[PDB]
Amino acid sequence: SMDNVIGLEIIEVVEQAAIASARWMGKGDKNMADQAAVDAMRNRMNQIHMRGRIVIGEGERDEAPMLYIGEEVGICTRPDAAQYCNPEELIEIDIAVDPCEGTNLCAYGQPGSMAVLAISEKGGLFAAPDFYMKKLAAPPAAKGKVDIRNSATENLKILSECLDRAIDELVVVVMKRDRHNDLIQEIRDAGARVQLISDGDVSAALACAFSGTNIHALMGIGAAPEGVISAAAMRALGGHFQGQLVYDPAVVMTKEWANRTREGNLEELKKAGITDPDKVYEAEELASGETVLFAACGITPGMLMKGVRFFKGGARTQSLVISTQSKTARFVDTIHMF
Amino acid sequence: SMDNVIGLEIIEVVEQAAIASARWMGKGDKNMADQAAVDAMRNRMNQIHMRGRIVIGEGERDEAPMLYIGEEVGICTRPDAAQYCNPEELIEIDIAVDPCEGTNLCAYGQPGSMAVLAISEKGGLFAAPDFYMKKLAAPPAAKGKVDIRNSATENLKILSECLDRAIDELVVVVMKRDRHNDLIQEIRDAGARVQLISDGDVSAALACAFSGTNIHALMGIGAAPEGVISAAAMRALGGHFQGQLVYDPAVVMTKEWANRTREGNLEELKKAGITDPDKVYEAEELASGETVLFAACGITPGMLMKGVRFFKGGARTQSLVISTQSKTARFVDTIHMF
Amino acid sequence: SMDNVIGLEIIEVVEQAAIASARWMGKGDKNMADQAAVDAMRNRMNQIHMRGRIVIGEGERDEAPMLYIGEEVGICTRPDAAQYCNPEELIEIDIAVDPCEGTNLCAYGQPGSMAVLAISEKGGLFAAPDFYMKKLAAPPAAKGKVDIRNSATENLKILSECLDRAIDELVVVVMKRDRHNDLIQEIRDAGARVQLISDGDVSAALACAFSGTNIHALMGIGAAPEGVISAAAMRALGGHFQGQLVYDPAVVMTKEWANRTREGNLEELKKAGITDPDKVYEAEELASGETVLFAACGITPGMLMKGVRFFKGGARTQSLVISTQSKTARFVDTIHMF
Amino acid sequence: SMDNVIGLEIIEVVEQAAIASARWMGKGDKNMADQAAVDAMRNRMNQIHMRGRIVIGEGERDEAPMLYIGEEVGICTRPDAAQYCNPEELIEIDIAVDPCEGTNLCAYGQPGSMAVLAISEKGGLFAAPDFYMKKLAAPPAAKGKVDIRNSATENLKILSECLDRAIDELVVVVMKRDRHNDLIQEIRDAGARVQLISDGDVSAALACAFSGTNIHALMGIGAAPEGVISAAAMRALGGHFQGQLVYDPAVVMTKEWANRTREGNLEELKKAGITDPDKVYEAEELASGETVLFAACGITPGMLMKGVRFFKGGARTQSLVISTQSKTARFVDTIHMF
Ligand SMILES: O=P(O)(O)OC[C@@H]1O[C@](O)(CO)[C@@H](O)[C@H](O)[C@@H]1O
Ligand SMILES: O=P(O)(O)OC[C@@H]1O[C@](O)(CO)[C@@H](O)[C@H](O)[C@@H]1O
Ligand SMILES: O=P(O)(O)OC[C@@H]1O[C@](O)(CO)[C@@H](O)[C@H](O)[C@@H]1O
Ligand SMILES: O=P(O)(O)OC[C@@H]1O[C@](O)(CO)[C@@H](O)[C@H](O)[C@@H]1O
Ligand SMILES: [Mg+2]
Ligand SMILES: [Mg+2]
Ligand SMILES: [Mg+2]
Ligand SMILES: [Mg+2]
Ligand SMILES: [Mg+2]
Ligand SMILES: [Mg+2]
Ligand SMILES: [Mg+2]
Ligand SMILES: [Mg+2]
Ligand SMILES: [Mg+2]
Ligand SMILES: [Mg+2]
Ligand SMILES: [Mg+2]
Ligand SMILES: [Mg+2]
Repeated sequence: SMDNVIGLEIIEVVEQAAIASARWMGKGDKNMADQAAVDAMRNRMNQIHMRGRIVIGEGERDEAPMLYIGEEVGICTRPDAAQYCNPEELIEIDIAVDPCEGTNLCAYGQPGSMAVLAISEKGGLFAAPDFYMKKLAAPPAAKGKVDIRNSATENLKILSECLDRAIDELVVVVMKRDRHNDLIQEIRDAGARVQLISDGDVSAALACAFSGTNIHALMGIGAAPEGVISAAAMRALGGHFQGQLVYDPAVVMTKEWANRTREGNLEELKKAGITDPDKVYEAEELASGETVLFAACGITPGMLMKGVRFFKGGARTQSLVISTQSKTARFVDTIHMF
Repeated sequence: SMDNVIGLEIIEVVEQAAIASARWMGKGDKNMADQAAVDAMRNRMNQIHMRGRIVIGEGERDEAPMLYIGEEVGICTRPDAAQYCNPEELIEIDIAVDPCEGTNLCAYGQPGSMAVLAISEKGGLFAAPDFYMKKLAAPPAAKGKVDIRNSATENLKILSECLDRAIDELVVVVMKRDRHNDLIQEIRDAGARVQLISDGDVSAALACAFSGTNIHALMGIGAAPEGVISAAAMRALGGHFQGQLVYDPAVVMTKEWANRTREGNLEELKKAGITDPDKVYEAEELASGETVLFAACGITPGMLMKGVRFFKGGARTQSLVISTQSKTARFVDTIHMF
Repeated sequence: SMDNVIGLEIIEVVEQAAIASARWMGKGDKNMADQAAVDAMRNRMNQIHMRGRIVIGEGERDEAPMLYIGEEVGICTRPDAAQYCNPEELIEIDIAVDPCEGTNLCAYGQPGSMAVLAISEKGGLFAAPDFYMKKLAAPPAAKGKVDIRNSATENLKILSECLDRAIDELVVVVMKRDRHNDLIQEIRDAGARVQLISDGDVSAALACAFSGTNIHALMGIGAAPEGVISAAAMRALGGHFQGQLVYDPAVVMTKEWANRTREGNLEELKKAGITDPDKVYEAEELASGETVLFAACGITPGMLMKGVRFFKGGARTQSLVISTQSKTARFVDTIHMF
Repeated sequence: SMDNVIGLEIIEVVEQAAIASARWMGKGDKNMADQAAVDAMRNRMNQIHMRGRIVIGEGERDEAPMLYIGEEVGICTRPDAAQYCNPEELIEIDIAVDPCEGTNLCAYGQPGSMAVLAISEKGGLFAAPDFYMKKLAAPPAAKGKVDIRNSATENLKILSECLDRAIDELVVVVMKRDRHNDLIQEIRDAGARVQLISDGDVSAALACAFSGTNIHALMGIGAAPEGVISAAAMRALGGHFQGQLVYDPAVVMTKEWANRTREGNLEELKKAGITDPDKVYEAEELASGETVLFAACGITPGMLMKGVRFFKGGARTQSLVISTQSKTARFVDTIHMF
């Protein structure tokens, strides 16, 4: 089992990433917001005595200079780590990062943006390809009771019984996208409510795990790697999560896949060594390791954490850190003095 | 001076309006959200022993069946009120309402929606016409120091000195509209931040009055009647507010004014008995009465109040009620049992 | 049914009483703390259009110049009230007050002090004599399941099942008094915890009604009139409360009853028209009216409300107001400007 | 400079100590409450890779089996630490502990109890003898403006100007002890307020450093080692603290010093190598090292942190951790699952 110290240091990782990204809040520059976050997250991780590999991040080493897929992070990745690192610290771990989950939200001062990461031992986090993903997220009472393969209407009926709430008081977060017109209409027809977001379905899935938030499920199609980070959260909190890769451009209806074809995408999946493109992944398959760590820090306001607030001489952050190793859910409000 | 009891009853007015509107949260129906709110606000006001006239509301008596301009509300508007009402309760008062400020926000589960009203004695609230309005809102330290007639860049410079904050840490809420491209760019060029909202500039202006919110000013062009409600808030809290009517379709660039002309609009202003179309209105001119009451209750989450939350058997509301008569700012968290 | 307006005005009654009492916080003068509270509560009640009679208060008209038993309060107690008051406002109501519950706590800066009152229609609040009272208070899950006639050990066993908590994690508030040595020891022997208070068993009983407080029951012997105010709270919140008068000086062991005898006290009870001195009163017997109102405002910090905080130019209060008529539990945080 | 990791691990040290001590909350056993705390604090510290020496603790090695003065704590105190520890981790540091500050408060369910520690590099924390100590604590605005050598009346006058508050709204915490009759009376005579506590003057001094608490100074005579822990807090937060040893039994008036004499105590001070018994120690002299760490976790409720709350399957803690090395003040709310 990995070093317990890591579950503490990641507090500072998401804090520093959030602070740096928040420096570009409402500046209208999604690139600078991402770059500051990515830079601050990496540098803080590279001060941890850990032996880490990025398995979800900014993109392939070609497509992304920093926190690329397969990048080594932590002091103990160094060739002579045996001089600086305990056996414990030498344990290999996989890391999924999203330094600024919802860069558009941070750029235009929109709620829902977070610095987020997940950690497990090697092989313990699914290395999702850069694909879309059908997601179903729901609270702990609903775990294994709802199912991604059910209709939205059936899932709401089940969720209603699980949470002991009328169906017309269930709140489903759905991403505002042309791909979701039918889904959205269905939820309405069922009698439930639809909370539309422009970006940031990770803070959405995470809200499902907590009572107090007025969020009871996430439905629809999001980005796959972000799905894995959400799954890691749910596994740690005992909430429901399932994901299924989406590869057909006719389903997702975006400009990103305007010059993509279903078959071309299928072959890309084969190249990734994915043999079952239609597979439904349980939370325990997406985050499958012995130990799961999850950390988040608010950039703009969300339902669980406030955004970063600056003041003369400093900043104030709110963070959520979850460890299956220490069995703790830890809310952290930090005043940073500059 | 009006009955002190009114400053208490309006707690229940905005609560009931918010609850009713929240029943349509995320239902995708901006009409039902408005109608429930309007209906619940009016009925709760009609149980108050007050002699009220609506001066800002849903529209003219022709254009709006409920809470129309000039509608009488309160038990003491009845012809035989002298049998039911104290002299005190017989005092004539003017009321500005927005039962669901940001109906689109409530319909699609977006932050920033509130049930809101303002009250003063007769003649004490400007009866704004259904026009656009250039608005400048800012915290109490900035009152009378910034000015609507200044450039955004000069106003930020001044605001910087007032709040003792670097300019690059000032947050200006601006409505996302084509009319604001130049304004938005200017604020960026100045070095400050722009928080874009899709609707709801009343909760924006109100956030300016409170430290803790990360909102330091509102700039740009909004709707005039909503401006008056915001001015009433600021006058009560001692925050800055100024408004100036906008009448030229080339400036506002909307489909609502696509078949409108500058001159046609100017003549409409004359018909309203407005002789100076270019007048800058101080907060004290928009809300000019001896006594000002202001009440708000969150429908969806904002920076000051949570949205309405429903649970098995009830709902929970958060409200803000301000009285220059009792000199109180009153935050109210209510659990309603059904 | 009484005027709904009263359930709003009492917010201001407990606020004003608390503020006035808080002016003597930590001044070491339990008399001034009481007198300011009593004075401020009465004056604010005398501005309500209600027809009230004090049935629990500072003492008999001889023993207490202000808020004495049988004193008339409210504008509609006046002989010519028919000129000022609606039929509704003319309804007769009984009021129980404790303007400063725990004057010693306020005098020495101790937690647990509150301004508190309860209202019902005439005959609806038991007019307890100035006697001690065995009390059992417990949360809603425990209502009618525990019983004052059971041993503390049996009641803890039952409470354990009701709240789904180990017995060694139940917290019983008990007053630190020689009369409770055996009771206290019993609770320990049972395995549970004892939270000792020096004064103020009303805020204790009220804490039992709320999850979040770490208080799960009140046991032991307190003052009877304060018991009735607590019962009114519980009936409104659906929590458990029972009371039984204690009249035997050998049981209570105080200096107040050093020159009292069991038989002399029994005869005093007869004079009050109490025929069953050993009667166990249900919550519904102590507060038996159709409508129950309950209001509290913190003077020093408690588990539900902060104490009054003063600042340059004003004060900040926190209040709890409960109405079976509007079916609302209402937490109120007020900033008062002077 | 010491390992930054230590400023994170101490979060868990005070949490574990608090949880263990809270298991005896309201059990009436000040010994078990202390022993659980002491045991849990030591064991959690002995899992940190640090090279620590206890300089303030349970007592001398003879008088106290656990966390005694001079005890080595941390993995890097081991003779072969060079095999397990970085140079950084091998740095010598001094630690002051109070695993349960106010054991009486925890035993009887009283507010004000905390698990607390302070850390600096070797020589950086004054090794106070087991003596009483005159203390003056006050907020940052008052730092170096008030003075322990002034009368309480002069200090209040100065504090009044510093905080911009009327003197009659200043709150001085003073310990309820016969030794303080004259002090207490003086503060009243000055016009200010006295908040009496039975134990726990560390949480009192710490409250002075924060606005929001209604505590503006600590005055009077407390225990010396606890004074040093408080000084460490103030130095980190920039609040005022001064201490002066009290050695004369006629001044302190306790049973602990009933068979002590002034001269006997003076000679004890000489044996400790203290040459100036009348010395006034600045905060920077009591906590004089380059780096200061301070950690606290609530056991029973205080003004900054809630006490430990238990629930079916776990506990919830609130902690405050301050580091001059990371320049952070960090509030931590942790849900522990068992
Ligand atoms: O290609 P589109 O239509 O934008 O959808 C991808 C979106 O990217 C985010 O919103 C942000 O990275 C992310 O939170 C979601 O996973 C979402 O699906
Ligand atoms: O005509 P558009 O371009 O929509 O602008 C009017 C908008 O209406 C609201 O957003 C909502 O009623 C309101 O909060 C604002 O005043 C705003 O200006
Ligand atoms: O006669 P004692 O031994 O003091 O007991 C009476 C006490 O009075 C209060 O503590 C305060 O009025 C009150 O909250 C309680 O009812 C308590 O019993
Ligand atoms: O000898 P007494 O009269 O008890 O005074 C010592 C007290 O011990 C504590 O209250 C608790 O350890 C501690 O918080 C204080 O320092 C206090 O002075
Ligand atoms: Mg990216
Ligand atoms: Mg991403
Ligand atoms: Mg996108
Ligand atoms: Mg409308
Ligand atoms: Mg409107
Ligand atoms: Mg519009
Ligand atoms: Mg009394
Ligand atoms: Mg009393
Ligand atoms: Mg007494
Ligand atoms: Mg000890
Ligand atoms: Mg101690
Ligand atoms: Mg002692």
